[PDB]
Amino acid sequence: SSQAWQPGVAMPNLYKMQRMLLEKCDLQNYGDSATLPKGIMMNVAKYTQLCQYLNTLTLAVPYNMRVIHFGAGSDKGVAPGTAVLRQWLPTGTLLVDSDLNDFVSDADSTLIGDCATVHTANKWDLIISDMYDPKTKKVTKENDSKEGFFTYICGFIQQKLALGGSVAIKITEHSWNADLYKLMGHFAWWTAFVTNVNASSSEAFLIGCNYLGKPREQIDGYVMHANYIFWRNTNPIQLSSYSLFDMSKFPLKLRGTAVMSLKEGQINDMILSLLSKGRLIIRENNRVVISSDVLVNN
Amino acid sequence: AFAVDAAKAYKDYLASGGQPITNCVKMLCTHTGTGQAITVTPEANMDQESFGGASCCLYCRCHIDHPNPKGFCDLKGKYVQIPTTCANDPVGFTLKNTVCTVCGMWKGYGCSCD
Ligand SMILES: Nc1ncnc2c1ncn2[C@@H]1O[C@H](CSCC[C@H](N)C(=O)O)[C@@H](O)[C@H]1O
Ligand SMILES: [Zn+2]
Ligand SMILES: [Zn+2]
Repeated sequence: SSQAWQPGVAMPNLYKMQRMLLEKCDLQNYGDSATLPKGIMMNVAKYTQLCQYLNTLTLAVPYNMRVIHFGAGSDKGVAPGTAVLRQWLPTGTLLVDSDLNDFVSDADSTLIGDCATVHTANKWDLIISDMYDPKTKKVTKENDSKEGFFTYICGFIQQKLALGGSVAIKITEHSWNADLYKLMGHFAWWTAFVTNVNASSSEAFLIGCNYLGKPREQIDGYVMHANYIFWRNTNPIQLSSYSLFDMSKFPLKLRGTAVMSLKEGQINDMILSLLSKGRLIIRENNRVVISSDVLVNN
Repeated sequence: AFAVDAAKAYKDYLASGGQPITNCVKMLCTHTGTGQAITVTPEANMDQESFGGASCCLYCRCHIDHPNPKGFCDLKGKYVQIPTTCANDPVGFTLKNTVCTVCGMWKGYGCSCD
């Protein structure tokens, strides 16, 4: 009813609890479009509605944060999503970005190549990704789980994310993976979110809140993608740009959260309760250093 | 003793009637801000628009050296304000005007000292 005055729509809890089989996707809209304000690009409006929904959850925010961003270049030679992320975060925060082809940018430091040649020495408080390949969509053969750049992402999280941190990662009907749905059961809460300015497509963002380092429930990833296609096929959504006109409350609030270092045998039920409500981070606090690998035969 | 001078090949290309540079990046904001020229967050008023800094610099966009014993860019990593009746060529506006070192406004379009 009043859905057209929000920034978007999230998946309800009773659809997550069923046992369905997989089918083809077919939407009632498709070839409709929204009306944008004078002179504004489509990817500036999409990143503004995602940051307005994250302001309603329980994230941790310390003195001297650290953030990293994959898939950030474009076919024009510049970077629009990196300029919206630096307007939202507090002054003093450090930020790094990357892609497979060359481009120009506003971040503190930048690297060029395939994602499997990248290495770092320290740990991070938040991670964002928009990578995609268009040769995946074909309606003439069967629809199976995919590998490629999804195999690198599952390993980076288990080795270099701090206890207490968060993530957000993009998918579609034919671009998806079954162990990534199984790792959402190692956080305290999870969902899937759709923006009101691109609602005639099958795109969404997969989100995890406050990390614990071991399993809390068990999930089968082939059955949970088929429950997500059933929801979209029986509930249609109306297109809108109302929320881009009121910006008086946009910036993220400074909480001052505390930081400690601890060894694997000191974690008791008092500690585990503090991580679940957004009030503690665990890692070391030294300097930051990075690099990239090069092959010689020329 | 030879070196190239590209600030003046653009000025002569426009005077014969060429098309200005495109795809500079514009932002959403309240339009009740301060009015000054270069800042750490957006500050436009009722007569202005605001843009991201790297996409409006001539040396960054052509892939060449910055004119300074120690290459230093004045714009990368910040935000810049432009008057609404000149917003079809933002690269040309910044190459021609100068800032006041006392109040922070553009000379000709805001400063009221002398
Ligand atoms: N293996 C890989 N390594 C790195 N980048 C990759 C990749 N596979 C795909 N990509 C990149 O994923 C990107 C998808 S389009 C990105 C649009 C951009 N975020 C904007 O703000 O407008 C492309 O630029 C593509 O080069
Ligand atoms: Zn420059
Ligand atoms: Zn003055």
